Amino acid sequence: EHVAFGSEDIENTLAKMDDGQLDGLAFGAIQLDGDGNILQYNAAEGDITGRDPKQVIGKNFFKDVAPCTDSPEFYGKFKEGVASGNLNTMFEYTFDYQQTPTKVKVHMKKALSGDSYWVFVKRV
Ligand SMILES: *C(=O)/C=C/c1ccc(O)cc1
Repeated sequence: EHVAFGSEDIENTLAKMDDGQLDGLAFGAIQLDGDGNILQYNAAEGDITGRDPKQVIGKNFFKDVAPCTDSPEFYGKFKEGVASGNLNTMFEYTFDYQQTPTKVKVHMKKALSGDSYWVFVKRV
């Protein structure tokens, strides 16, 4: 696919993509419901994090997959922006749960589809 991380209209462009098209992106992409359960998880993300994109669907991102993100600086921003319905935040973060610590840039943005929220990731 031909979509850049951080693009202004990213939520419109990604709405057309099934799992296979999402796997064509240059950056990691996760879709979460408002509780943090994983709805979609692409190949680029699995390459960064080590997780098997097929196995993490249905797991809770904050409680089980990514406890290092269960903090005010990541989960706190997510749950606030879900509550307001206007989630659009970008920040760097380090992933260090049972993995070599890996610093990334994270972009969380509310999707167009109902009860759906994007988490985009690239290496920094
Ligand atoms: C900290 O526990 C981060 C874990 C993590 C981040 C992103 C993923 O896609 C998977 C696990």
